Amino acid sequence: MRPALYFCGTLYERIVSRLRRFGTVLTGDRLIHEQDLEWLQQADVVVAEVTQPSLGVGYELGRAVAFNKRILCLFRPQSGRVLSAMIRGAADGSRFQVWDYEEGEVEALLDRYF
Amino acid sequence: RPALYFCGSIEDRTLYERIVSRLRRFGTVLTEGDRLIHEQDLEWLQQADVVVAEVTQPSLGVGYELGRAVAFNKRILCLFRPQSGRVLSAMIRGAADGSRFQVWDYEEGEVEALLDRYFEA
Ligand SMILES: CC(C)(C)C(=O)N1CCN(C(=O)C2=CN/C(=C3\C=CC(Cl)=CC3)N2)CC1
Ligand SMILES: CC(C)(C)C(=O)N1CCN(C(=O)C2=CN/C(=C3\C=CC(Cl)=CC3)N2)CC1
Repeated sequence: MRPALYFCGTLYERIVSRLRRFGTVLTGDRLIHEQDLEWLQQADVVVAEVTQPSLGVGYELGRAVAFNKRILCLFRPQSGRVLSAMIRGAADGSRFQVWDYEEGEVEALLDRYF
Repeated sequence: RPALYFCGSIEDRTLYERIVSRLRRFGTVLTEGDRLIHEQDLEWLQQADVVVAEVTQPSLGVGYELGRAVAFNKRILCLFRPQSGRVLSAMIRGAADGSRFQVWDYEEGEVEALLDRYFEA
């Protein structure tokens, strides 16, 4: 099966270029929300870069958990930030995973996950 | 007693205290290692009758809570300050339907009158 992939967040372009080798990458304010929710529902795996705080990214992860999607969150500790306890605490190590990473290992990590 | 859930990114504290003081007049405010925090948060979110979120500061936690609340069909009120100089995320602004999910723009001074107006309907 070729998974439908959803990505949210030049580092993003490196991530999406690697994601493209495993499946199709799907990615008025009300129109944006409705289009976003249609893609989230079609996706087989939801990939989120969670290093920068975002209400949009968090909202997408919450809607994705309720649809029981496979989720992968990517966080850079070298950013100097401490990841939200709600994102870090949502991980179960299987369907919802939170991976700490360094800029240079983007491609090897995505290869290892898929 | 109606159960109210309040969230906001964590100066901001004193504005949050004014919000929670006003919320307390309409019901019990549930929100007054990391896995334990998440599980406790999800138990409160499920018990809530209305979810109140201050969405002026970007937060992954607040956004995650709103997303889980929408999937539970909760009545939701988001409070945003345009005078902060920020542009509210199109996902939060776009999630509003004007009834079950509402996004209200406000100025610091109208906190109490706005919460009175929402809970008097
Ligand atoms: C390289 C690309 C793929 C362009 C990238 O950097 N992305 C990261 C930022 N990003 C998002 O976080 C995101 C999630 N949903 C949406 C939209 C939903 C609906 C509509 Cl109409 C527009 C956008 N955006 C888009 C993908
Ligand atoms: C004055 C108070 C009420 C203290 C305030 O400023 N608050 C606003 C910020 N805030 C939150 O965004 C929030 C949502 N859920 C939680 C927790 C969930 C689980 C556990 Cl174990 C602890 C907290 N926190 C806490 C409440």
